[PDB]
Amino acid sequence: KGFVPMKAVTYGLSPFQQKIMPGLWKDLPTKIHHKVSENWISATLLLGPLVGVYSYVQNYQEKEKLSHRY
Amino acid sequence: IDAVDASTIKRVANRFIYDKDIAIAAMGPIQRLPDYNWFRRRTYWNRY
Repeated sequence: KGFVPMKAVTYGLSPFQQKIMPGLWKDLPTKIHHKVSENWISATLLLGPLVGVYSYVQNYQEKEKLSHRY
Repeated sequence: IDAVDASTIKRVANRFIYDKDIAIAAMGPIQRLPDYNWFRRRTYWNRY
């Protein structure tokens, strides 16, 4: 647990000299599109098996119930 | 000059020092120098 010699240069500005809130809602649709396009595969892989198993169980149960009738 | 007593010192200090912005510049091995917010908060006291 130690540190390293670095050699960098940085500039900063005071907190009380810059607008804070307007950054949240600036350009939402492009951010939403980027997130969706990047994580569509993760969403698919998370939500696939649940839907498949649920549909299969529903179909099996209704078929069995309707086949037990008179 | 001799018309600047303790009360005037406190008045001018509370006009210029207390709770105002600062400017810093450092050079060298300054990796262990406190960040901006440390200095900025230390310009007033919560004890008083």
